[PDB]
Amino acid sequence: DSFGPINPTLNTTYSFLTTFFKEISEVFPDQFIHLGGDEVEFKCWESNPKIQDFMRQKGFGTDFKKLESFYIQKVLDIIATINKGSIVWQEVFDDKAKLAPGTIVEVWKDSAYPEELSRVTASGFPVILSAPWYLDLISYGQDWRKYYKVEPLDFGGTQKQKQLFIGGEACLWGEYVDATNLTPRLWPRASAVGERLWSSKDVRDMDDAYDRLTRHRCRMVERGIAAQPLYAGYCN
Amino acid sequence: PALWPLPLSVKMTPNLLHLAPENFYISHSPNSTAGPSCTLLEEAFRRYHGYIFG
Amino acid sequence: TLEKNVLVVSVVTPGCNQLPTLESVENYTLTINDDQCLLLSETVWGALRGLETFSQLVWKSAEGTFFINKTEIEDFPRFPHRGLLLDTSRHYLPLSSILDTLDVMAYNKLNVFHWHLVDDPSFPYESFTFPELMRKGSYNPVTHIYTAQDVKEVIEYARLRGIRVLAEFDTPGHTLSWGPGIPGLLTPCYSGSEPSGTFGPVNPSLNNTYEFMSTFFLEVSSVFPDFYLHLGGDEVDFTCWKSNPEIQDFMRKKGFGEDFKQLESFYIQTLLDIVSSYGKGYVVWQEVFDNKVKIQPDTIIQVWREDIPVNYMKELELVTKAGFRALLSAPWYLNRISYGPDWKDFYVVEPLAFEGTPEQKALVIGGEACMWGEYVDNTNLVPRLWPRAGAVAERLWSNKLTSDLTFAYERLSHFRCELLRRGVQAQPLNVGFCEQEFEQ
Amino acid sequence: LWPWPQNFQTSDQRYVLYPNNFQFQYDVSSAAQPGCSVLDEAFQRYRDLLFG
Amino acid sequence: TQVQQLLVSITLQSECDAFPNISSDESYTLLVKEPVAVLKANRVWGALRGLETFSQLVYQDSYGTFTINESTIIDSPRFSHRGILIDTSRHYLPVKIILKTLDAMAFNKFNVLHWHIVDDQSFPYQSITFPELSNKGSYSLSHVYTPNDVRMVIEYARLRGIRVLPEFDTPGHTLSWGKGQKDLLTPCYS
Ligand SMILES: *[C@@H]1O[C@H](CO)[C@@H](O[C@@H]2O[C@H](CO)[C@@H](O[C@@H]3O[C@H](CO)[C@@H](O)[C@H](O)[C@@H]3O)[C@H](O)[C@H]2NC(C)=O)[C@H](O)[C@H]1NC(C)=O
Ligand SMILES: *[C@@H]1O[C@H](CO)[C@@H](O[C@@H]2O[C@H](CO)[C@@H](O[C@@H]3O[C@H](CO)[C@@H](O)[C@H](O)[C@@H]3O)[C@H](O)[C@H]2NC(C)=O)[C@H](O)[C@H]1NC(C)=O
Ligand SMILES: CC1=N[C@@H]2[C@@H](O)[C@H](O)[C@@H](CO)O[C@@H]2S1
Ligand SMILES: CC1=N[C@@H]2[C@@H](O)[C@H](O)[C@@H](CO)O[C@@H]2S1
Repeated sequence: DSFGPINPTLNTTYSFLTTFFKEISEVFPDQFIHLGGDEVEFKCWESNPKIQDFMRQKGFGTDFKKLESFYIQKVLDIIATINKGSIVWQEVFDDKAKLAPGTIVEVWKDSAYPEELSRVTASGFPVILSAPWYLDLISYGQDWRKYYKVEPLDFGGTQKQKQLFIGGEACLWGEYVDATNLTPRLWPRASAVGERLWSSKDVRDMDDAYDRLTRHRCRMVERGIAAQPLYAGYCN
Repeated sequence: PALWPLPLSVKMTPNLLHLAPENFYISHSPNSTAGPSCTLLEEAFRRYHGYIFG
Repeated sequence: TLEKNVLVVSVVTPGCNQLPTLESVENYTLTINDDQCLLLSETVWGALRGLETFSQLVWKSAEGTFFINKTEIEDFPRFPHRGLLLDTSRHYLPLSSILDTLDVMAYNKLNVFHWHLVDDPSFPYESFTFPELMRKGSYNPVTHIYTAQDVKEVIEYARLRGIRVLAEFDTPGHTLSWGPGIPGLLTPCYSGSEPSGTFGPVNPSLNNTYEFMSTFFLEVSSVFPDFYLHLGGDEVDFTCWKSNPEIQDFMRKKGFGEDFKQLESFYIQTLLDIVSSYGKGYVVWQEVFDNKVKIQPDTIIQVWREDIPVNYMKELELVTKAGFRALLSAPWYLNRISYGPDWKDFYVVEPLAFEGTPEQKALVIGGEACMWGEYVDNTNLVPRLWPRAGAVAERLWSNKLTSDLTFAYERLSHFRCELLRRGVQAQPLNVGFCEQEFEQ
Repeated sequence: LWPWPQNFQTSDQRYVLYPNNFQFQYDVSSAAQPGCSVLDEAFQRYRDLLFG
Repeated sequence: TQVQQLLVSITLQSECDAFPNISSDESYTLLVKEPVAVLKANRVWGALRGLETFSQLVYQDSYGTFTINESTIIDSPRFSHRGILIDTSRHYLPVKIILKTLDAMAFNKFNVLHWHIVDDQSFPYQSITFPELSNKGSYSLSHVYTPNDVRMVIEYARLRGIRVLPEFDTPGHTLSWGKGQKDLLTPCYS
């Protein structure tokens, strides 16, 4: 007798999500709050009689994309109501839901992700990219190169669309990450991302990036950050 | 050099300059809208003098 | 009732002053009932095994009450040679790191520390016969070194745990660091008619060279008490040899022709004769065998290659059907990391999964997890090593039958929280926690 | 228990241990008796692991 | 031959005692010259990135003498959101290690810590209004981020020009919320 996602039919839920998100408002002084809305499984909602009534009550049919949209819009208002902006995973933008201008969309999927970059900025929403820099997804070899290589601005769109691309994120999901292998796994692999987002578009020279990174990796170690080595070598 | 990330403009000369630990000072310019009351900066000021030398 | 003592009784005698050898016996029985609490082993080395097993069987209730169970155990290793390779050339490893690595090998009942001391980028070993090797080879002749003192500590440390130390000074390949310090040793490669600044593998055409190795491997065999030495021979490149005209001349005189496989065989034979006359046996990577080198029938082939030239399970068949003893390392490459839990891939292997007779399969004496060091140093070593090499540890000790992944996961995760309680920086196996989280 | 023993017979019948008032002692008939370096240290190291 | 002083000059209204947002000007201009080197930036944030840049220019020479090449740097970020996503749900991250991550972001000019704080596996967040959320959803009672822990992170990230953007993922990834919130989670029938 397992459970499912949160129940969007009750207004216990939304009175709970209010008092809660009002607390978050006063705990975290940042303008934006990430709500998520990713990998939303419709398996359980579908097999629920009480929920199946709500679907006629509003005439959604059996399009659970809509019930999802409804829930996420009920929340977005709770946030806009409390003078906070919002960030949300790309599913929400992709199950057709109304977002108040200024709502951030974070792209995280590989499949035609520059096409997702196009849609999100064509529909006048600001975008964050995380898709290419999945840092939890480890592999043998100097994979810092693959993260250094990404050019976030390679997708369809007028110059006016590129202004809506504001930046990116390197993601270390903890499924296989905790205190024991975080610092090594993060750094210097994320430093690659760090230059990409800060430095000019035409800063791509591999030999120089290597040359500066190896020396930056040691300075990290010297400052007590246990960053892993790019390749055979040494510090001091 | 050693910069990471690489800034937007870096113009270097071969001419060297030397620093003194017990004689180097990070302080506010007299014409700056933040002074010795600035917690944030005062903190960094102390912290970095540590990193640079140490 | 309660228990106040463990009685430890060893039948075999050879003190506790000699170092363990390939033939040592690790059997023990652990019997804990009302009438008794007995750890009984054959050799002193079995007792260490027993003591580990014992530490792990201790436990405490939610109240915190230290308990041990009624337990009857008779145990022994499946394979005699259960090792761990460390590479201290691609990156230097502080002595503390090596000793700590031996503490964990203990808990995992590993019994051979394969020490890949030297290689292309680095020569961290200090030679007193040839001081200039370390002096012009190491990354930094003071900070990144192993002193005669350092090396004697590792050996004694390992011995105190029942770990044999297997030294590897890879030759003729992987020797770029030996180049400075001993001149002429390496082969100078050629463009077409004039040398091209680049140096190849150890030059087998010169007498100087064999005189060097003879002096040097006397030192090596003095310093490392274990009967066996690993002499390498992996990834030897013929490109630089063939390109050189002076060597080409040496090939004609002995009548070697055009294949440098037997030129290689000339070197190794001579090198195995040298090592053999100091009373040492030797392990060797598979290439020597694949390259049809004339090789002593007491040699040990370490199989490391997955596909080329033949499947690693076929390599094992070939090596054994030819009468040589085999180490398996191929599918246990801890340097090659991948997303998610690749420990299952290590655990799942079965070393005796090949076409062979009982006594032919009997030449497989164990194997080694390899932690090569290109991307690994002091900073990420521990978490990368454990508990992924523990999968191998059980594969090499436990019974052919113990293979159910769920039962493996249940224990290895419980073991991993125990590593944590013992100050080991072991990485997670999946989602979850240990109640006493790693914090240092 | 890692690695898994060859023959391990287990029970739920349990006994009490006393961290401090606990010792490892060689039987009289043992070939290895005090002076046995390997186990002289071992005994010390494992009582630190178990009850440090 | 000497650098005697680095003077930090804030051009515009400092924003000295504030929290940085998505539109915080992190641009600076650096001058390494004798006898007095000068760092200038409109806002406080620029000066943070500049003092970081400046730490990466001083070095010791062959003899351990502290040395900097005289140079002129002009620098602004290409992007304004440059973050790291950390997940403290799937495994609990001791507060000390989150701080070290910030320092390492400070060295790496990252300015956002996406703190994916909760998920299916555990609810480490100690809510003031809903105290049962952590009490029943967290891995254990020690595996919790009390208000003051969370306070400390935010004030620790401020002193390095990092914004803490928390994430409370909904409506999926919430199996832990219903450990301490009855009827909040859709029950699976069939
Ligand atoms: C240390 O543990 C090993 C493994 O249990 C002991 O070895 C095994 O002893 C058994 C019992 O005799 C051997 O089985 C015998 O084998 C012969 C043919 O080889 C068979 O015809 C007999 O009927 C009998 O079953 C077994 O071969 C042997 N080896 C292994 C690897 O299982 C060993 O005796 C123990 N050491 C001591 C001194 O207690
Ligand atoms: C040695 O004996 C003790 C005491 O009998 C054993 O302790 C106990 O461990 C068992 C098995 O894990 C626990 O029983 C149950 O675990 C299952 C599986 O999740 C769960 O469904 C049950 O509700 C219960 O928790 C038990 O709680 C615990 N203590 C008692 C009082 O039985 C111990 O496992 C034995 N050692 C070994 C290795 O056999
Ligand atoms: C955004 C994302 N949402 C999911 C996370 O909840 C998982 O933890 C992660 C596994 O690494 O995969 C995707 S990335
Ligand atoms: C034997 C072997 N010799 C080589 C080593 O020099 C490398 O470091 C290692 C990296 O995987 O690969 C093979 S294994």
